Amino acid sequence: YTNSFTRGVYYPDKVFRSSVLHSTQDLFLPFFSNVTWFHFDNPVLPFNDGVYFASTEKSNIIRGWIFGTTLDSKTQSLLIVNNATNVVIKVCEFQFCNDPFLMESEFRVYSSANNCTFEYVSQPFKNLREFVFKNIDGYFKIYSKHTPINLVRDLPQGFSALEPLVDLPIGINITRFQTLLAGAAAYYVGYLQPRTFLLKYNENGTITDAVDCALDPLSETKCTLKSFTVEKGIYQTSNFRVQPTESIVRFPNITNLCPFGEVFNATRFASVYAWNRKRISNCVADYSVLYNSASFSTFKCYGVSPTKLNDLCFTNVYADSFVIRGDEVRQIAPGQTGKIADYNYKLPDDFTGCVIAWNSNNLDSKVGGNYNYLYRLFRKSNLKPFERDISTEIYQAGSTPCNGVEGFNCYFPLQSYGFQPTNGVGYQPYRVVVLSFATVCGPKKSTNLVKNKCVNFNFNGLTGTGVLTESNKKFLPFQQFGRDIADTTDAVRDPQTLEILDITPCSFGGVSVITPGTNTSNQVAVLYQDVNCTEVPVAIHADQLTPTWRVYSTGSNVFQTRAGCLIGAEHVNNSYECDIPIGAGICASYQTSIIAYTMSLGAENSVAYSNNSIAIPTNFTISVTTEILPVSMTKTSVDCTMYICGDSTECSNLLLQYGSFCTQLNRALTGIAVEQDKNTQEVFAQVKQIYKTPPIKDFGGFNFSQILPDPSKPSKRSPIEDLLFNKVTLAQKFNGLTVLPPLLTDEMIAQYTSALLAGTITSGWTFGAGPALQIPFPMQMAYRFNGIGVTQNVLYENQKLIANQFNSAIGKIQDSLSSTPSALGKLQDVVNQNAQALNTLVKQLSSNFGAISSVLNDILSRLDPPEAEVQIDRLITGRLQSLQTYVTQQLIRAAEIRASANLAATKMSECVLGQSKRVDFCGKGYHLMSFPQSAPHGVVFLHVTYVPAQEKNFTTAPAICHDGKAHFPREGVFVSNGTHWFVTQRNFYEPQIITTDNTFVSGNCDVVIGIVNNTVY
Amino acid sequence: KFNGLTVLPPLLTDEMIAQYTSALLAGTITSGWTFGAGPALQIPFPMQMAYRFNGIGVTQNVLYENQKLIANQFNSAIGKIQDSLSSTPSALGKLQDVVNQNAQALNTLVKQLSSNFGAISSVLNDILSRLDPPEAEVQIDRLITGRLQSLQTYVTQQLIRAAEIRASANLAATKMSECVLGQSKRVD
Amino acid sequence: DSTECSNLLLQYGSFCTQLNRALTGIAVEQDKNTQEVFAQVKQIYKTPP
Amino acid sequence: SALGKLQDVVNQNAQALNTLVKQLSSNFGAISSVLNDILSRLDPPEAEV
Ligand SMILES: *[C@@H]1O[C@H](CO)[C@@H](O[C@@H]2O[C@H](CO)[C@@H](O)[C@H](O)[C@H]2NC(C)=O)[C@H](O)[C@H]1NC(C)=O
Ligand SMILES: *[C@@H]1O[C@H](CO)[C@@H](O[C@@H]2O[C@H](CO)[C@@H](O)[C@H](O)[C@H]2NC(C)=O)[C@H](O)[C@H]1NC(C)=O
Ligand SMILES: *[C@@H]1O[C@H](CO)[C@@H](O)[C@H](O)[C@H]1NC(C)=O
Ligand SMILES: *[C@@H]1O[C@H](CO)[C@@H](O)[C@H](O)[C@H]1NC(C)=O
Ligand SMILES: *[C@@H]1O[C@H](CO)[C@@H](O)[C@H](O)[C@H]1NC(C)=O
Ligand SMILES: *[C@@H]1O[C@H](CO)[C@@H](O)[C@H](O)[C@H]1NC(C)=O
Ligand SMILES: *[C@@H]1O[C@H](CO)[C@@H](O)[C@H](O)[C@H]1NC(C)=O
Repeated sequence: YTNSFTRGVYYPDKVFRSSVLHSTQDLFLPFFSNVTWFHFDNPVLPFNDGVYFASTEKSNIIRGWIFGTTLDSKTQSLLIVNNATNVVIKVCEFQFCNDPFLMESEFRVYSSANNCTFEYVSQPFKNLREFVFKNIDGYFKIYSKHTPINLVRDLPQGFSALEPLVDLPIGINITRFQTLLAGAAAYYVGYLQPRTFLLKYNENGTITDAVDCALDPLSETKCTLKSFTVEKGIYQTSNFRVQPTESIVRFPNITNLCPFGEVFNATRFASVYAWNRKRISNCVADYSVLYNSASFSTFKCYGVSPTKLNDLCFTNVYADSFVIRGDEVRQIAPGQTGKIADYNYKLPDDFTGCVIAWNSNNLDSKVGGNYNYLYRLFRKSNLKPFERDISTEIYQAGSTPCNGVEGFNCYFPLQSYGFQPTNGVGYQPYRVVVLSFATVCGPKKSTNLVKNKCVNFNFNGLTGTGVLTESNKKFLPFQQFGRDIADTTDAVRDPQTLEILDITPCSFGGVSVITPGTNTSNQVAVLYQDVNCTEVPVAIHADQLTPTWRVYSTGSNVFQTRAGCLIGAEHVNNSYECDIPIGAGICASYQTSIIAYTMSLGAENSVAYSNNSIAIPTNFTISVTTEILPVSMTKTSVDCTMYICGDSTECSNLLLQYGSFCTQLNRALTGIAVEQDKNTQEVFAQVKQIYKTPPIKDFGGFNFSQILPDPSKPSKRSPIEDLLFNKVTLAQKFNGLTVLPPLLTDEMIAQYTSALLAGTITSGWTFGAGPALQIPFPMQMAYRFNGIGVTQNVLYENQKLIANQFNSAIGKIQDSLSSTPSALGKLQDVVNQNAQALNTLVKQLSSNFGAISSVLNDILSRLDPPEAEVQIDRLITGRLQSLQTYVTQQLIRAAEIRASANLAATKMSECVLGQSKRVDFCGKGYHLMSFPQSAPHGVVFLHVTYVPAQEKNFTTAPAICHDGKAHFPREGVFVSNGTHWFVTQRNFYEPQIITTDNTFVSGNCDVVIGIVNNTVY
Repeated sequence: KFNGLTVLPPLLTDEMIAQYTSALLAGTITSGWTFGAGPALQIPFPMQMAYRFNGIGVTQNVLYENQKLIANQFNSAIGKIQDSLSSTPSALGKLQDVVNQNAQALNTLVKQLSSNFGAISSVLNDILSRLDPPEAEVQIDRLITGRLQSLQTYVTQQLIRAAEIRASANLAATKMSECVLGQSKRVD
Repeated sequence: DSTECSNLLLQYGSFCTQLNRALTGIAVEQDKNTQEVFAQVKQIYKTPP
Repeated sequence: SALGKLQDVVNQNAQALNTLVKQLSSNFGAISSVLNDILSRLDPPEAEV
């Protein structure tokens, strides 16, 4: 017994495909399944819907195969044998052998050749010979391939596909298969099972990889995502249900047979105008004998299939019978017009019964005419359904009013049928009876009722699944059923014992798979949603999962969360920042095993609060941060008529009847294209002049070489822009889909951003509110320092340090972008989502929508107009909904880029053209300046900010009393180092002596709380 | 319930949100506006109030000389919030109006399973028990086309309604950065 | 629990793999909304006793 | 062209209402657009389809 080692794939069809990850749903060999092994023995082996036959030998031993269904001297089977130079195929009838064999020449396996049909003599641990057979669809297909092997252990790794060789159009059955060689040579036999695969075609068109969909959960995630590598995260794979155990059927006792014979075998029948009706109730009727009782001339009945009539229960059977004249039968049907249909007997359109008719010439044929049967003639109005008219008085039809007489304008209402034995079948009589459709039930049984397992039921007429537990919802002494909110079927009353149960369907849920990533490892964990996994292990959750899934459905580690229960992960106590979310504050990660824990919000910190304590920084740092925002998306135009008709003159005219649904889509698609140019203009084109940086570079030690354009490259783009362009690359033709080019190129956006940079460097904030006025850069930095509350002499005394920090900060952005390939993620999602929407709109053109074919050429050139409009119209309905869905989703998605484009316009005006005083709008810390950069479909902002450091604690007081007066600071605070008092600014430590010019006086020192004593110079 | 309708739990529970709010309150009480830009620096509360008075153009001797009055006014002002929230139950009308709209859309989806668009019945176990296979496919195809339209209208309105909530969440995050982590000079 | 359904529904294309992707996107979005409002302080602070 | 923005709101809200009324004069794959000729030329059982 040896399992499969990834072997046994073939080419399902003769169609060439390259570089496509196609999916198939054909019979295949399940992966990792054991096969039988044989080696001087060769017994019988059943065929059983497929074979993976393979024999390995270094010498020519295997000769041929013989098949069959019964292996007798009567059965038809093949006699495939191999000659010295040719091959022989013969599927005929011959003589079988109890122990056939085949050592130079042996002839003891056959002695008959009678009734032979097909002959097809044609060309034909060291070597593997693997063959695959199958018999289906009135055909028998043979596939094979061979390859040398250098191994002495077993079948090697990898696989190679199989190709067709021949075909044999035959109709036969086969239930046995035995080989015949020349101690016996080894070989294997495996069977085939329906499955679903996913194969890969290389460039040349050869299958080199395939995966299953029911082996392990990771394979299911691969199938759902349609790829061969899955990244980190949690994915939703499939659903989950329970299967029932058995069925219960319960019918009333009722033991008596319906009076069918007295209705069908009545000697005397009434008239059509005075049809008699008979009521049937509380009986058991078998309709099988009803059809077989006699040969009826017409049984075509509506609403119920006659085969299923034996398994339905009704409330009443209103039978009625009458007699008409020959061809008048055609009026006995709903929606018909005629004398019988109008003035005699009307069938309502909601009729749900059956009609049975037959002739009997040898029952009512008298010579000279049978005048006992009469039928109504000209009347006033139309008879309502199921209404009988019994009046036979003379009716007046004319202007002259007559009273009780006849003659002119007054005639006897009825008329005598001319039933004569020599009359034609058109005027011959006819016998008909109509059945119109709990009391009447058919034959059945009654199995004892179960109480704790969810099973099928057929209580009275309702079919369904669910559990049956006792119900304590008191019923009134006459009710039968019960229904809860939203009209859901519920508690039912048992016909045998007066009892009320409950109905609740078997449990269902959803399955998700957590994967660390195939690049790292392979093991996975599985989560069942909103299910208390007390039923999963064995006896309940076995409907679609192979036994390999059992280890992932039960085991040693099972942990119950609020989102369900997790199988395959262990529970720890300590908590970290979490990576993969699950829900209810539980996350999972990889520790190399899978770890599930609780989230941690952050670290701990207790600020030392006191009545008279303060903290003031003594140093600072300069920081730079990034920010990415999208501005625009790709223009797309789709042609109306080309998509749904495809250059067919027989389709265009059938579309004009629908109206203006076709020209209302192009306008909507043009609106977005118009908007995604104003989006860019609002953001980048807001300076009216082009500025240039001076040739020399003396900016006080600051170095702007990494954001300014370079003259040693044709692109005229900054190195940061080069990296951004190379990181992200800037949906097929045919079928009337086009892409329009943007109005502004990239070499123009580069010019705009260079102009903005030159303006902010050489002028400041002046060029955005009038004419541009020049100013040296360190003076501008002094002005910007004064805007956050720090005096300007701080900058001038620490110029070199600030310049060095600025230069070092800008040199780490390149690394922080080129070392993290997941940084420009916001701009990749807009590109990815647009391609997915356009990829589905082209796959929807290969769908039938309920038609013979999905191509308009085959339908047209296989049929004529009057019955081709029905098939075409069913394709213009489904192909128009696919376009309506696409346009609506794009209108919503474009309202999200407009919101992001409008925000980017605010940032450029308030962060690049000025200094902002709001918080977190323009980065962390205190804002100093900002610089713009260009992206393929967006913008990038680099912010420069101010952050304190190196704090120290002092002692403070709100005021000072001296000579009976209270002294207050002008702009500062009062601090002490333990012996002396000073005055300093709030964002930087720089002590000074308290005097008059930095202090104002108001009031005496007997009101404020916390005043201290000191001296003022 | 049932019929393929599930509700998933949020990632953050209520306790964690309570901890976040408590941390923000502690930071704003014991440290001022400093912790929103760097390391937290302590400062006594009346001095923080004196700082905040300077931002609106009032000199700081006004606060110190009337501390016991501002304290009483602040304490009395908060105590009236409970008496106004407890009464007038229509105060939280912006939060009930979003719970109702979602639940009014799940009812119309389930209630539409009781329609029988141009067919014999509304339940699929009766057209499959009273009819032959070749005929019981025109009736089944009519029910499918109606249930797909009902499930398509539901998704479109959820997309439009979701875009409206994202606008409010983007506004609230601005008020937390600008009116809680610092002082604001914008009007209203 | 009806196979005639699953055999008849396949002919309409992919009109409920598109409906199961919009709702997941909506559900995922109502987690950045809560994170963008409350989670903006790194540490946890405690009021003095 | 000074008051361009406000004029486009009026025009868009009037083009849409015109298209809706004009769509009442299309067959959609039937014999006639008016209901009083469908009934007055066909009998009910197949006039309903
Ligand atoms: C203020 O911080 C700066 C850091 O930005 C300090 O400058 C560094 O000083 C160390 C000496 O201890 C040098 O090794 C570094 O090279 C300096 N940094 C740079 C960028 O040159 C500065 O000394 C600090 N000042 C005080 C008073 O502590
Ligand atoms: C607190 O600061 C005062 C500043 O006035 C320090 O007092 C001076 O300390 C220097 C250092 O020896 C002396 O030369 C001066 O004579 C002191 N007085 C003045 C008026 O400058 C004081 O030492 C500091 N206290 C501590 C603990 O460092
Ligand atoms: C009428 O009589 C015949 C006699 O052979 C019988 O076979 C048939 O079943 C009877 N009809 C009914 C409806 O039972
Ligand atoms: C048959 O009659 C008995 C008598 O009480 C009772 O069980 C019930 O009415 C009938 N059984 C059924 C309907 O299964
Ligand atoms: C400062 O606060 C502390 C804390 O209780 C206490 O000594 C007193 O309330 C205040 N002291 C002075 C001198 O104001
Ligand atoms: C600015 O930095 C770049 C990158 O290190 C360097 O090549 C250039 O020489 C610097 N500028 C000056 C004026 O040295
Ligand atoms: C300041 O000096 C006055 C005058 O003696 C005294 O009354 C007051 O208590 C002193 N204040 C402090 C804080 O020592």
